[PDB]
Amino acid sequence: QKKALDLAFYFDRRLTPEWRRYLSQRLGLNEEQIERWFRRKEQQIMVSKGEELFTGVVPILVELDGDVNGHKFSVSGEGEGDATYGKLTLKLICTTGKLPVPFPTLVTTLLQCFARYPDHMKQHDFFKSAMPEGYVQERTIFFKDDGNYKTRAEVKFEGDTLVNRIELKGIDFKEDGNILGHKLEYNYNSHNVYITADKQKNGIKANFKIRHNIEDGGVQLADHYQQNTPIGDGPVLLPDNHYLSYQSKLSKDPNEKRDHMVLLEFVTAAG
Amino acid sequence: QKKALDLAFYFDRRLTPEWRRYLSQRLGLNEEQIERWFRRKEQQIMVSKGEELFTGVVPILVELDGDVNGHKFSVSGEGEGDATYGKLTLKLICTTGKLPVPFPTLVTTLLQCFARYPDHMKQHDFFKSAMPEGYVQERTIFFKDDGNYKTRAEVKFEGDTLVNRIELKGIDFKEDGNILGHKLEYNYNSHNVYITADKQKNGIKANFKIRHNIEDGGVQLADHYQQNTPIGDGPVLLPDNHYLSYQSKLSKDPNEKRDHMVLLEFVTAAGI
Repeated sequence: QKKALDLAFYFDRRLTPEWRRYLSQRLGLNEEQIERWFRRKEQQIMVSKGEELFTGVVPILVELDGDVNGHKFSVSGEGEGDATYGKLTLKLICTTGKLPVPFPTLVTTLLQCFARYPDHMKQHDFFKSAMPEGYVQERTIFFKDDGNYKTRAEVKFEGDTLVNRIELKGIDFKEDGNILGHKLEYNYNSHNVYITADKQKNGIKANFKIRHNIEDGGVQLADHYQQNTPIGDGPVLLPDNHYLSYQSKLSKDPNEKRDHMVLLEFVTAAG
Repeated sequence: QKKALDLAFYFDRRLTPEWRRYLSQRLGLNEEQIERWFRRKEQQIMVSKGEELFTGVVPILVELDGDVNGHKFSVSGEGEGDATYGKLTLKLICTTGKLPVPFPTLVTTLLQCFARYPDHMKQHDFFKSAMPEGYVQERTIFFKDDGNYKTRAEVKFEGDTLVNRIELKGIDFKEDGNILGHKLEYNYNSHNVYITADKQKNGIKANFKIRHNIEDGGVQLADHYQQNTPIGDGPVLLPDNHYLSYQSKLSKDPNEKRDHMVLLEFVTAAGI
């Protein structure tokens, strides 16, 4: 009755059919009850681990390799994430010269592991649970009446640092359109992103529309379709339906002559 | 000093490169040290885990399904291991009438997890570390101037019962030879079996000779070649070189009508 369950867990958390049956017949407890106890303890540990890895300020490195209608560019970033306050701070610099797209179209692409999940729903935070091996984030971004972005991001710890390498491809863009023609305002609205579980891929998915302000009136729609998949083998947290509430501020560094964006975001989960 | 490792280990026992590199930088320790610390932990745990799983008296079920030279036969048995005393006791009945080989030629085939490892050697006990998922035990047995056995067995827990399930194939056997002709004494010689790690297969191997007494004089050699491989994905204990000392007593159950063998083995690990 209990007690030995702790010991069993300490010995071996790989609840295989054989380990389950063994513990069943050996404790009188039935298999489902053992399954439930194990999954429960696993969750609590998954929660405590994520809290540990994301306590305090976490240094961030970002590398984005881009190609939009053959126009190639690189963007590198650094800054920090403070999940306690749902705070993400980044300075992103285009290193190849002039960014051929407007920076706000890259805002969604440029680390949801930094969201502030309230205590009562920390067991729904997939993004942290994937650490340190990380997760792959893929998105397709459809700009209405214009082309599309496809992105592939790999978010993981490399040592003490949270790293994000991204590859981006954009095709079918209008050279005189809102994107390649630089007709979008340098600002950002608040949005809610709805997260659901992607169980057949052991992760999560989301879709959401960003509204970009066209200069002197009008909106450029950007329709986002997103999928996240764990990279490693460990257990992860699969969330019930919830959402992330975003605020973003875009600014500049007065001393940085290179084409760049300063990004501040606050992210809080549906609690 | 650093109880961080313990907490890290509590959190996540899968020391991937990412987990390793992370823990290294956050704690300021080198990757090797962490690898080492985690390894020493897992070993202590496997040792404790084995002890718990074999602590008092464990029931055993054996089921053998065999065909030597067309002659198909079934042996089934039960008993109990008491690894604390290195002891094993089985009553093995041939469920299909009469056995077409001598029971002594099946002794090695018909549970090395019930060996007694002395405390200073328990980290070398592969057989227990593989439980409860178990291991596959394969052997070829060459009977000099005669046929050969080929065996594959699975030794795994099913509930709290240790189970040995075996397939046996014997070919090229002389019809009036020592085996099919039934010319072997009903007894068994004591000796040592030398274990080595088989790192490639994540398990162990051993070869050894059994000398079976031919009736009225002489000896029938049975050269054993053996390999064991985990069934599960869990970690296992890979031993340094050592041996198991065997003593076997074959007997009969007076009130038992069926063609059978009562086997009792004492098994103790040694070397260092």
